[PDB]
Amino acid sequence: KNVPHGAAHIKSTFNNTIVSITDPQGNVIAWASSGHVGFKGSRKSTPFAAQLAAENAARKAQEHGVKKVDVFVKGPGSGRETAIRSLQAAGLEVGTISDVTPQPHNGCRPPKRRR
RNA sequence: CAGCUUAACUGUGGGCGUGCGGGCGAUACGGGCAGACUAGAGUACUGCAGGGGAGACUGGAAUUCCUGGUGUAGCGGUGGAAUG
Repeated sequence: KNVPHGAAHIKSTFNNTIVSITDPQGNVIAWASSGHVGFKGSRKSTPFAAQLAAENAARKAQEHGVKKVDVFVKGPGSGRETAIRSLQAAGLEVGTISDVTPQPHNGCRPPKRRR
């Protein structure tokens, strides 16, 4: 309902860019993905899709009263910084950035190498 | 060398018979026997490094799953998609 300070969790993969604006406790109040802002397939992986996703989630959060946001970015992607700029432009102001990508300690064998 | 005319062939004598057995010598090398030595080898002492190995216990990250909140419509995935 009212959350002045929030957290923007950004999962930017090689196939999408999901953005979840949450309270600092982690309860989501808004989110947006490329598919939600009207994309499909491989265009979801573009930075522009992340621009729009971040913009839409930021607007839905502004509706709830979110001004300062701390970012928690994860995933290689290409629309990370694009989403940062989008949040900065969609009315919010970013306080802190953090690469929270999972770094396993050599556990859980990955999938095989693509040929 | 000699003789059948020559040669082949034949004969005579020597050498060969690459060895073996006896005898008599030599003893450098190998070997045997009897010893000696420490430069090899191994032991001892002091130190040192090391994911060497085995057993037991145990740690955190991460994935997955479960449960519960928030949370809503897509996620995932590809060269692009579709199954899902």
